[PDB]
Amino acid sequence: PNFRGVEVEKLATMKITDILPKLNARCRRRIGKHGLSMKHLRFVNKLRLRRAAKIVRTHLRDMIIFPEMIGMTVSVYNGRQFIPVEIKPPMVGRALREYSMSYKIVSH
Amino acid sequence: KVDYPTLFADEAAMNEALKFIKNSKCITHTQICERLRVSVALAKRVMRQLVKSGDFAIVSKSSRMTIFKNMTK
Amino acid sequence: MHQKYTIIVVGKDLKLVERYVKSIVKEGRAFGISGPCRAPVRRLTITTRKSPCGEGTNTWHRFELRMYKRTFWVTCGGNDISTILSKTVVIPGIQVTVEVEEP
Amino acid sequence: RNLGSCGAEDLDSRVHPSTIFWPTEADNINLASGMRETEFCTHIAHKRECRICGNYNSVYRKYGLFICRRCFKENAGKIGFVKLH
Amino acid sequence: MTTIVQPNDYRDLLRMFNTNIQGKVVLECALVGIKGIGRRFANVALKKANIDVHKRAGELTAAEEDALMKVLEDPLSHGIPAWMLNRNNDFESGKDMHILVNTIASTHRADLERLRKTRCERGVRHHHNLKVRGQHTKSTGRR
Amino acid sequence: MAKGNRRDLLERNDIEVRERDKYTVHTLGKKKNSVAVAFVKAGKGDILVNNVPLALVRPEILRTKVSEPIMILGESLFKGLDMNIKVAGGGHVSQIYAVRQAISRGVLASVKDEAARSELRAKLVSYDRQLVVSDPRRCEAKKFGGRGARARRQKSYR
Amino acid sequence: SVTRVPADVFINSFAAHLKNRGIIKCPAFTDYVKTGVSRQYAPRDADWFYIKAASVIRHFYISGSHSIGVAGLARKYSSLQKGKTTPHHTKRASCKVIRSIVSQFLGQKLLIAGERGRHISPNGRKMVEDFAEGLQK
RNA sequence: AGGUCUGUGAUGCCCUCAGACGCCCUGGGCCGCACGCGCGCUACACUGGCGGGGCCAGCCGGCGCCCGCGAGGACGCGCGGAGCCCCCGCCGUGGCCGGGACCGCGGGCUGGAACGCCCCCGCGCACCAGGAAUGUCUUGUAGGCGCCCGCCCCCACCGCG
Repeated sequence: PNFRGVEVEKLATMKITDILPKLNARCRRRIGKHGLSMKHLRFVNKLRLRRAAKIVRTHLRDMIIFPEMIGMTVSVYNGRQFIPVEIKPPMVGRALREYSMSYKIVSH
Repeated sequence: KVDYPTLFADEAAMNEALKFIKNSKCITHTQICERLRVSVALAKRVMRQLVKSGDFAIVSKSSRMTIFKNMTK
Repeated sequence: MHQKYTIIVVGKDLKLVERYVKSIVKEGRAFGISGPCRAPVRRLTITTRKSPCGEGTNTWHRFELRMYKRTFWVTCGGNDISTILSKTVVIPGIQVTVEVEEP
Repeated sequence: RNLGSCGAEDLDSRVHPSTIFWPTEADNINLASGMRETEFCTHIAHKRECRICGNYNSVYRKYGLFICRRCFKENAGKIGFVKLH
Repeated sequence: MTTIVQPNDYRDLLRMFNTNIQGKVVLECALVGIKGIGRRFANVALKKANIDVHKRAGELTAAEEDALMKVLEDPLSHGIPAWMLNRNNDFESGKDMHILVNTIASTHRADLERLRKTRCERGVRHHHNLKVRGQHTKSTGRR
Repeated sequence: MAKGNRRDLLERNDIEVRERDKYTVHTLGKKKNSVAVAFVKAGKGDILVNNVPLALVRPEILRTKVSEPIMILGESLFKGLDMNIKVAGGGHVSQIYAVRQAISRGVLASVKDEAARSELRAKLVSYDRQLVVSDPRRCEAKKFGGRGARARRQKSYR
Repeated sequence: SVTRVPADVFINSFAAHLKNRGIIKCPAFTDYVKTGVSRQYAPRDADWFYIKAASVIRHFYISGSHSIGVAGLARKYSSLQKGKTTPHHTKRASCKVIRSIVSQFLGQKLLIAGERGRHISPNGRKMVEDFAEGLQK
């Protein structure tokens, strides 16, 4: 497919910052202005090490998806268990809160 | 339920819309709407045309309501 | 010599603030000071539930604090630095009536 | 861990230097000057509390009191508040 | 205006974008009958077309009907801003477009398709029919 | 925006001082939160509100309500003199009534023979008493039982 | 003077004079705006810009030597927001149009700036009075 | 034996007391929904809706210039008040321009962090005065209209005025 005009194959290797001006307001603010904390960066670096050379579990539910985090495998915490999540290009620009459900649907 | 137009065809702007009111003495937009079963805007236009002619005169004017009198008799 | 001075007075009771005034003005007739400018009253207001818990009918307390202010700034040239103390001593000091001075 | 470091592109993205807008509320100087120490209380947030009974619920910040409502009807007479009208 | 009698070409019922429109209502309000159009968009559309806005819709000649159509499939190039469009940054194109009746169904239906496979929290609630926003539901909206 | 008790108003510092000394008379009218200040002098029959003539006022419907004292009293007197009222306070109608009260008192303060003043007072009060005497009633406070002065929050017994 | 005539006649007459004299010109953005978040749809008339300008200059004349800022003009053209299943509330107008009008008037020297805001200049008073007497009869 | 040991260096008697019910950190919940009702808000339209203009309050109270449709933002100084209403016009009995719930792109603010809140375009649910039952009210009162404070990092259909 295409990602705001950018194709998937080349979407990989993209510098988050170069693709940055083609994203929504939340990511623009958080990245270009706010910045980011050390823990998130260490998470990124651990991800990079794992890619270059096991499910990398985490508590972060406010970490945005970098394009280089594609085809990655990861688990995330809801409060009681770790929830694996598979990534895809349309998944980019979004926080992991959406992809790890914190509860179950209600059936009487 | 009830449908009313907003645009005469040729002759209805004479056979009734005018020929039938000129006999009246006092008239009003909603009265002429309920009489000729046509929406009010057309009535406004026609009354403007008539005051242009001079047959009727305004006695009380206002955005909510204006009414006329038949001077021609 | 001449400095253009101001006197502030603050209080929560109307009687002392109206008694300090008479003394000070009576004392300053010679130096050229003149009466006050009674300022707008500052109304502190608090509404609180009359109960430590939610129960029964909902009844409210209505506390308030009035603060009164009188300002004589009419000393100025009529009073020099040293002579100001002459006026702040003969008056009857009251335990609660802060009076501040500033040119 | 005093010698570790990351790619610079991963270091230009750190947070805004302008410290934080989450300082604790201190009424006077007596409170503070500003291993486990690394994380004992790093969660810096407001903790304004009744200067009488030390409670974080129902504190009147109006006029700079910081007095609970239940810890207030008792001392209102001393402070100067009077119940009229 | 000042139009009493009907134009010889006055058309009593008009058909556009597979939708049918009456010829006695004013133009700017009639066009609201379509999906993807409203009052704000319409005036900004007619006006660029050098069309009058207070004329009964049925008396719209044929020449105006096209130019009005042209500025509606080609909004941006004709000048209208990018903040007056119902689709601002497409997911695939990255463009700013204005989509209409034939498209609303597809772009919406295709949106939810993307949310089920992505497994978002929002998509599932679109399935059992809850509230996607954070509205409370304990005591409201009882079928 | 204007309170009605301001020193600038009861003195009318708006007017230039040299002319200020001509307006011998002063007057007051009110209603609710509304005040009227009439500085009056000799003239040839003119009137003004906030730099506005009397006819071109906003109560196109109550213009006669403002003009009443003129018609009930006659014209020669008012033609004799001139005014320039200023008003400040809540609402439009309140201001209308304040103004008419102020006019009545000011014109009635001009005569010098108190017998004439009494006769005119009797003539005027007969038509209405509120052209001469201020209206006392005023907004009443509200209580915590409910959302109104006298009405209460609806009570459910079950 | 000017206050011895109702505003409605003066405003329209002056706006017509102004449009005839090319004193001010409608920019591009005047044809897709709604004039304030409070407003619901855009204006019907095609020459509201000139009416607004006339009203604003009359407002600058009334205040005389006193100064006005733009945001103080926006609070005299406010309205009421509706359509929110919530109690209504008041909102301020937009200030881009007002800024354009005052800047254009100042460029014509009818309007001299001060320390804060702007105030009428004697030329503007001259012109306003002249037209006022022109329409007096 | 109404409520409050969950307001307190107010407290009697029991139970917790080094894998702690002590204190601190990371996430989540208190907002979850086939369902019954209590206090409110918005509406069912012509005694009206929309567009432009004119214009007056009080508890009390902070403004200029420039960008941006707007929300908001960058600079720099101490200075300041609304809705109803009135006037001119469009609509013309149609679940229609009444009503704006629901939902889909987008732009911003708060904050360490949106699940929170604003603005723009589009979509446009019921609702035609509401059964058995029932509440409040006598002058500046009922009702209608809006404006400030409380808690509050953002947020008022709430409450005191």
